[PDB]
Amino acid sequence: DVTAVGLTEAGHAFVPAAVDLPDGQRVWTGRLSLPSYPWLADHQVLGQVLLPGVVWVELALHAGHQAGCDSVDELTLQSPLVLGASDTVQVRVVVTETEEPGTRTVSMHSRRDDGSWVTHAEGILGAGGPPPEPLPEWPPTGAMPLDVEGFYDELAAGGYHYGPQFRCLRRAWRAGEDLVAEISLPEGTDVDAYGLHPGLFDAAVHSVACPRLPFAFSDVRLFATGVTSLRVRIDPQNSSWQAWDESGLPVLTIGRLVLRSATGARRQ
Amino acid sequence: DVTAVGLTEAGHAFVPAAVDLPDGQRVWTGRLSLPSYPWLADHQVLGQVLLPGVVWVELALHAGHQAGCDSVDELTLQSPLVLGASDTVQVRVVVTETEEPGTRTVSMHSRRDDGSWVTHAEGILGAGGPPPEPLPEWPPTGAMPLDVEGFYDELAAGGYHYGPQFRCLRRAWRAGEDLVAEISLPEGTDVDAYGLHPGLFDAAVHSVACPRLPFAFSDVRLFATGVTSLRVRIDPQNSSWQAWDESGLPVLTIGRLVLRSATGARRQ
Repeated sequence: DVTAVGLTEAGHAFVPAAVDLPDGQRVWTGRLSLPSYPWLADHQVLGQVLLPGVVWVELALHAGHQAGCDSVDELTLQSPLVLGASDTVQVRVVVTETEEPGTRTVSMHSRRDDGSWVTHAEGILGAGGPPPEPLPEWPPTGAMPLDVEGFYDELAAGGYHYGPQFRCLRRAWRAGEDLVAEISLPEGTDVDAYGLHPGLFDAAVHSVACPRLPFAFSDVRLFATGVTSLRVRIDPQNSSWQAWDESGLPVLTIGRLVLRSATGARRQ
Repeated sequence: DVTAVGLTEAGHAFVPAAVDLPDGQRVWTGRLSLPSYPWLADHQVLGQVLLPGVVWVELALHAGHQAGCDSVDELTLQSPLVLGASDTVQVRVVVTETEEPGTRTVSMHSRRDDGSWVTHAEGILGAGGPPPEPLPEWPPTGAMPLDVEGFYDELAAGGYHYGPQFRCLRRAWRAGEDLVAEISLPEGTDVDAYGLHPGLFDAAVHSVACPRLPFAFSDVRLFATGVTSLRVRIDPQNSSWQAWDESGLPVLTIGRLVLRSATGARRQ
């Protein structure tokens, strides 16, 4: 119970404590390791366990909401975080007020014991945004069912080995020039301490493949927490995402997402 | 156990946790209240429970030692901290690296729930200092015993009501132009989680009265922890302190100390 040491319970699985500072700064803190979250081993690229980049967006959405900034105006990923089998890593989310109210900087960092701080993401938290649009029918129509059989075996062949907690893609269609998909977590996935569980958040992004890593995010908003199943619409003409729950209520919008390509401890 | 939230156990009663930050900053954090440390009610000035100013020096000595800076080059007190009967207060000690190694800034802050941050002290942590001198005989000789009967009743009459944990002065002599004193904690005082227990630290300073508050500290060094009884020598020609334990081993030096005179919640 962190209030006994003058901190605030922060209500997130990855950053359970928050440290208000006289800076106008607020810092969310946690410890990441595979024994604490074994399902993190289900995100392995080229034999390395990497923290999914969408984890840093999820943390920004959580910190920004707690700070009054319901929008991730901008988040840019930098160095990846590789989790060894033995590794334990301190994590920080640092939110800093600016000279313009309603706009705050955010940065994400980690540190291993015998090591220095590493910056994993930097960005800007903002107020509000465009309202989401409704889901008038599902699936969209004139939409052709796509064969997603062995979709994950295909990704594995290109080096992206998605484990049980990340194999969330269930059905997909081509809808005009857009991609639409049903994506859902395995049954019994605990999502209480997340805004959007990383495995479902990641499958929302990696479904664009019907094998790359997210790089830069613009205008991300989360409208609902605790969602375990999504209906997703992806538009590559400005690489944007909309997600609704099974009843069509809005869950997530990404105004723009740009991807990128491929150090680290040794495997096994 | 704060390591589970990515922090460090800091080993001090008032600041049990430390937050390393990528700033090069390190922050010690705690919660202060009279139910957690009821002996803090034993330091009451003009009816107000004030945190003794020497608490901020003790915290600086603890943080500086953990950061490699064995000297409080400089600490200047600002706003006092008044503890209400009901009050709970978050405290921070913020240590920041500078452009000159071996020298770091330190600042002390508090915040009540419905309130803003308040700065209680600012200063500079440094490396090393002058070595302490030995204690060749005790008491010093040609030293005349001073009557310290009702010393605390006298202080009370001027508004300084020292309670059991702070009534540590036992014997005093005039030694030439210097003051020397034996000062010790009540039996059974737990000092495990302090460098120098605040009640004994404060009695070292307030013994100068054979009724004022500390203001500015220069060149403070703590040579030993866990001491419960002190032999003290005060020199008003540069308002300096030396303290040894009962066996003459060095405990504390204050290179220079300047005092000062007299908001707050309502008593009772």
